[PDB]
Amino acid sequence: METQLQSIFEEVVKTEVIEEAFPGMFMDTPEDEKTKLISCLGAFRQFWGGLSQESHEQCIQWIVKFIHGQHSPKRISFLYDCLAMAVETGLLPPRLVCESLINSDTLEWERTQLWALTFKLVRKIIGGVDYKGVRDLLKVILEKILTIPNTVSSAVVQQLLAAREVIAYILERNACLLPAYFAVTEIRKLYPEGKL
Amino acid sequence: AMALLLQQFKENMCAFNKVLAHFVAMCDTNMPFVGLRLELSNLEIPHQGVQVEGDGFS
Amino acid sequence: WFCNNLIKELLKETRKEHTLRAVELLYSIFCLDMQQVTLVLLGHILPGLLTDSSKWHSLMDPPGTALAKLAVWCALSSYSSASTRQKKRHREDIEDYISLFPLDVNMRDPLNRVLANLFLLISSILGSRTAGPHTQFVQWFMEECVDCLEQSVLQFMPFTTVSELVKVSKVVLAITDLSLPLGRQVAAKAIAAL
Amino acid sequence: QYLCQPLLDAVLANIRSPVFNHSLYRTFVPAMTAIHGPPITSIPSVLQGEVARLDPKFLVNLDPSHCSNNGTVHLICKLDDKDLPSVPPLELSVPADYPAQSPLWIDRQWQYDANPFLQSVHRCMTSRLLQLPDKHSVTALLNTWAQSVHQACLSAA
Amino acid sequence: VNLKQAILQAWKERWSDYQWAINMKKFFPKGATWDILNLADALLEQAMIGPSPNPLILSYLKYAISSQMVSYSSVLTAISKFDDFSRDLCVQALLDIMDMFCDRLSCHGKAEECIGLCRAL
Repeated sequence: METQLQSIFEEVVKTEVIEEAFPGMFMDTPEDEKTKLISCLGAFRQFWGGLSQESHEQCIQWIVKFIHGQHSPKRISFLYDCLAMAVETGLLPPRLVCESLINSDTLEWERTQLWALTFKLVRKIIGGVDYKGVRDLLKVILEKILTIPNTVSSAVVQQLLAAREVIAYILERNACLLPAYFAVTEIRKLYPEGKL
Repeated sequence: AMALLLQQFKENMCAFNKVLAHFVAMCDTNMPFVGLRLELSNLEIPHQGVQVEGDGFS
Repeated sequence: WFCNNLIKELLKETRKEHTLRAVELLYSIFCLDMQQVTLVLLGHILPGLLTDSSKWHSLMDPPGTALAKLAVWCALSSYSSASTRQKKRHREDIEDYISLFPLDVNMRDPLNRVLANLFLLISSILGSRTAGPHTQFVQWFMEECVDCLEQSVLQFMPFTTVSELVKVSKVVLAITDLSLPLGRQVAAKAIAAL
Repeated sequence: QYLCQPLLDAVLANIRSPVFNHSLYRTFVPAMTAIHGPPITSIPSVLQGEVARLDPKFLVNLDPSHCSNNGTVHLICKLDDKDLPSVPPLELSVPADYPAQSPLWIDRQWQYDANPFLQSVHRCMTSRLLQLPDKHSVTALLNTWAQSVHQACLSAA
Repeated sequence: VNLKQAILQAWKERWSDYQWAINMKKFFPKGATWDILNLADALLEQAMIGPSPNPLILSYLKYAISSQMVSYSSVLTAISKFDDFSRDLCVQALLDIMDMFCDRLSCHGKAEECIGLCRAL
């Protein structure tokens, strides 16, 4: 079953070996981003509609560990666009994706492009979570931000700051994702009185 | 023996058929570099890819 | 001793409300001898907090924004320009500010020397690697230099800061430049290429 | 092993004594010194290597904007070739620790609109980018860019 | 030889914009960033002769802006020197050309080019 999803997603992003010898002579434009996304979304929709409810989440953990196992950032952003349209079309419940994205232990701050693209996608898809899920996401995002040192490199700081926009979006009072009392309760549980 | 893959090439006294001679020469001079690229990548020596070098004919 | 201990007692506050109140009080307390206090503050306390690698965990956002506000208020009020003990003691005092700040208008007036040295330090911090809380501090210092001014303390800013400040993230250019004919060239370079 | 074992047992028995090399000296140096006589009579340079070897089509220069002399570096290239048309300049973000990882192409979708031809350039370029192997160089990106421009010339006409 | 003759040959034999770019390169070995040779001026003169602009030479100018052949400063000056104003169609074409590069307006060059962009704005 994870073999099925393995064959699907690996057959999505295969790379051509014999190209760069006789470059561009093969008669075939490789599916550009939109057609490839539509085909990927269709095949994953087949596997998802086939899938059972209780098996709904271990496959998503496999998806996110397969995305975080990648190395090319274009590949990662393509599969994140796939996950974004898979949430946007209504196929996926928009809480499992966010939780398995953040609680993935491959998400460390040293993987700065993965950090930036991940928290960009969570900023995209957090608007649909119910408020208790937003509260638990707030807690795990704060605990993810808490692992950064006092000093980091001067180039990675802007890609690290992508979590700050998710935090600013959750604690924004006009957006009203959750009651603000819950937000200050989670914060003051993590930063009690006297802690910067 | 098994087939593995197939790709079609792009389109673009006449008894020579210059295009086929060109494709055969192109495969036979380019495809030695593909095995070298794989054997370099298995020992993780960073390299720019197989490139045309300076003039066109190399 | 006075200015250092009061700033230590600032920097161990953790609340936003108390830090802003402490700064609004400490300005008036430093108005006993504003000029000498600004020389100590922008010359000895702030370079020691920005240069020491162990110290800048004290420069976090709650006390740090307040401290940057107090430094820029002190700089402006000392530039634009008082008790009898303080008159006697500054008449007593001998120091060579040319020797203290060698630096790589008059520029023999010590406050211009302290300000030039501080802005060299700020450009060096913004230009370096290892961004931390001290970089947030010099960002805040330049932002309240922009906001607090009417137009000049920023006459002493090196023109490389114009480039670097938007490398580290409009009006913070167009105010900081002081608008000389060469100053437009650095302005138009930075504003168009944001 | 054979014919040499009791030496090995003695020396492996007597390791971690602080007077060990004293014992070896006292037991071995007079014999040897009697027989043998007395003793004896800013930018990481990988990127400079890439840029120094590029074809004169490309005209790679550093961005006036962006952080400089720090971890990652940023490039604005160009393209000069009579066969190829003038195209948007292209922006590259090379990480520090450049080999063992792949550089990133800063995407500017807005300038690759407003023409059909630049749209074809952009579609073909994203396609060849997806086709690329991992941990590719800068020159792989620049050559996929030039091949993308050439395909978008041919597909159009 | 002249830029007017090259643009006019580009109109005579129907050249698409990229073929115009290639043949414009070939006609002139020194690029001179194309602003010393005043590409925007010649293209605007021979585009704005009729009551409505011919879409060929407007396509040439829109390619020469979207591809970075011509700086925004020379375009904004050549737009500034048009007036006439009795024709709404040429004015709407000029406002679409301004709609292309405005809000972007980013010179990446010498500071004299940035001062030129200031005066052009």
